[PDB]
Amino acid sequence: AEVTQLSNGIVVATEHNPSAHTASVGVVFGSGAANENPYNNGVSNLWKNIFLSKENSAVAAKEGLALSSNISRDFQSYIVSSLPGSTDKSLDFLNQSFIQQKANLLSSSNFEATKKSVLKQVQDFEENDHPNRVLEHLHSTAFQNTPLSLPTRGTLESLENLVVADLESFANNHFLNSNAVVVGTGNIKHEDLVNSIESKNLSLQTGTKPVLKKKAAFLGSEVRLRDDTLPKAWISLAVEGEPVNSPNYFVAKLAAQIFGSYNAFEPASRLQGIKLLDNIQEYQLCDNFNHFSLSYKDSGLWGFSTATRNVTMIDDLIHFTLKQWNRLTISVTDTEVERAKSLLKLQLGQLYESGNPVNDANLLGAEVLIKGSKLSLGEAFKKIDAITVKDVKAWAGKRLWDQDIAIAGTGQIEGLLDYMRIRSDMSMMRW
Amino acid sequence: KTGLHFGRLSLRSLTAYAPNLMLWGGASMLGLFVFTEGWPKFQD
Amino acid sequence: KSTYRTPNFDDVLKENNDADKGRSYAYFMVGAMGLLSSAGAKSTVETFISSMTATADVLAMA
Amino acid sequence: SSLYKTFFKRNAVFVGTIFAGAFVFQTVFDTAITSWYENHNKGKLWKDVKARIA
Amino acid sequence: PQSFTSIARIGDYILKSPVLSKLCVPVANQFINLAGYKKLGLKFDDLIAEENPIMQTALRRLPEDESYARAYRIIRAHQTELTHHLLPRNEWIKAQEDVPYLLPYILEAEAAAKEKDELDNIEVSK
Ligand SMILES: CCCCCCCCCCCCCCC(=O)O[C@H](COC(=O)CCCCCCCCCCCC)COP(=O)(O)O
Ligand SMILES: CCCCCCCCCCCCCCC(=O)O[C@H](COC(=O)CCCCCCCCCCCC)COP(=O)(O)O
Repeated sequence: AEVTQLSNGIVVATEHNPSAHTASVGVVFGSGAANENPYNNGVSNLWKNIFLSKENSAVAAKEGLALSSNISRDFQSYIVSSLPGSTDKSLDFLNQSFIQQKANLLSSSNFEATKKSVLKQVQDFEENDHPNRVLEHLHSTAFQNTPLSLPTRGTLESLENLVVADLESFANNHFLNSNAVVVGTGNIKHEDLVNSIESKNLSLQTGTKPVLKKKAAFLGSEVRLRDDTLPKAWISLAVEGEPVNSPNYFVAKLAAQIFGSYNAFEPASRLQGIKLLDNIQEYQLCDNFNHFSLSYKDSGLWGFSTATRNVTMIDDLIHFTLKQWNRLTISVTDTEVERAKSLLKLQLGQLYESGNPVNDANLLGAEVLIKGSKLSLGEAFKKIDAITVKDVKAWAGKRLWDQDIAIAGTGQIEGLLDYMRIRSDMSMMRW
Repeated sequence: KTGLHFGRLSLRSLTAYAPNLMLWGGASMLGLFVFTEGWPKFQD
Repeated sequence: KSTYRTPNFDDVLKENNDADKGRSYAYFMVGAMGLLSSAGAKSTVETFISSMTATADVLAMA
Repeated sequence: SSLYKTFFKRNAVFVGTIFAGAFVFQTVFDTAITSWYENHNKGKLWKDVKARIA
Repeated sequence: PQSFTSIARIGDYILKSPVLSKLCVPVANQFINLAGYKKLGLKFDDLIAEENPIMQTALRRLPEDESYARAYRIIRAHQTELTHHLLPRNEWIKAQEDVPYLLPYILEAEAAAKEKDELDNIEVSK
């Protein structure tokens, strides 16, 4: 297992695996939804569905290729997959359809049909997908009036004002050679890829992207979307967390692993070594929860999400969870830290060593764009093993004890108390 | 290993609480510090 | 309009948030109130308790 | 900075200092008012009378 | 208050000793006959106080044909007590019917609660 970075004008990164049976080749750009403004929000999500449109997918399918695309807050990628003996055809398809010609894809008949399909997807997301849209509303209240607040899909109000000239204006500012990384994963050797690119003279455009002026900033706030005709309540809560390239990046992920995830209907999930589960199962305070530690280029979020049918005891669920977060400053034990070390290593090993080269192409390109290289899994395991109890207590005294929070919620949330009752539970008046 | 779990008086939690019982037994000995001085008596 | 658009809160927000300074001034005023309330409640009880000691006419026949 | 760190955070020392500062408060407050009250009324007290009825 | 695991540990030590089972076992048979619960139609496991989580677990796991018969013996003993009488002598519990029917369910629930308490307050070593 080894990565190889090489620059000749174009940054080329590979990750060779001679045991895999497919190969994957694409390009990742270093702009996401946090490089848009409130008037062209959704222009990245439209560029994805233009690339995945029917006439473009049909040209690829006669060659034997498949297409993927992903939109995030800091990056976006466009990936072609094939059998290991036809990576030259997949690199040709990325040259013709995406680099040279774009007036074929941006015809008026293709643009209006794609815009209709995207507007239906965003409408069905806002009406049916309740856990993921509460987490989207948590980002917009915590980073309000700041580039990290814009949703990755766009809104229905901002998507209908978009024309063809808005997509060409975004492509001239961000789809550049100094913003791009060419990636290759699966069964493909590194020097075979750099000689196929150098046998041509690929270059997107010369110049740099615009520089935004407002930096990300956390604000303690809340947003409530009450809907009494829904059968549950869905709640997210977080503090300000760690960015990428932070010295406390792995300590924050281990602290979330201490409290973990839960499913009340799976019998083995009920037997986990988490002390919070004693209070919750006595009166059945929720159906599921999960803790997270998200990281971006400038900021991050640390907290949990939950879903509940017990709508008269919502205040007991928030109170018991926040009293366990107080113990990370005061009285976290050594056996809880050793359990979280083994489970964080199992979770990280499953994320980076799945058998999908499309997942590996997204992870490799996003990390080379920020850091310039990639940290191996062997070196990440040695940083996790060196964390002590005193590292956890010093991190939680800075980020958790007596700090501001952000709350989002939907459904039957009448039993959720107001902000200052929840804010005062971030300290004990004992220590 | 593990030992006598004390029921709920966990010792692993006693001296994870009791170093601040030098100030919690000291907050109410900081209390009669105030509330005993309307009549003369001295004691160290 | 869209629920992702947050309304204007700018006429009440601080120019620099600086979480160490906002928590420090609020806890100074709450701490000064508990300081004066404890000293006031202590003298109140000692006024009522000392009224049960021996009166001025009893001490004159000592 | 960290003005909160011991002066209000540690609430074995907070409830403690809420009670600790109130005890030295009673003697310095009672000394300051009595000195102001007697200087405002000088020449009228019995101690100012006894000093020349002697 | 004293657990049934502790009672069975002391009691099985006496019953294996050939000299201690000649002294205490005749005294225990006179103690039970002087207690008089069998003349009201009760077994000993009907007399155990039930307002605790271990006993509520063991009473849930009892088979339902034995749960119906336990409810009739308790109701019949309350009615005999308020009339200040005893049962007829052909309705008394015999010694070969006074078996510990609830004891294996109690001992299984006690061992599971002890193992959970040891895993929740635990040390590690490298
Ligand atoms: C019956 C109707 C109410 C009439 C008012 C009666 C007032 C007596 C109740 C005391 C009110 C403050 C409760 C303190 C508390 O538990 O909050 C504690 C917080 O305490 C602190 O952190 C600092 C101590 C606050 C000092 C306040 C000084 C007030 C002293 C009372 C003045 C003489 C009466 C819990 O409240 P929290 O959840 O918002 O954190
Ligand atoms: C139950 C009595 C309540 C009185 C209501 C206030 C009306 C003012 C009259 C006060 C007369 C008694 C004090 C006279 C005095 O000399 O004191 C003075 C002034 O200090 C005070 O008592 C003012 C504080 C009033 C109470 C503040 C709230 C405390 C929390 C509730 C207390 C209940 C446990 C002290 O002077 P001294 O120590 O030389 O005797």
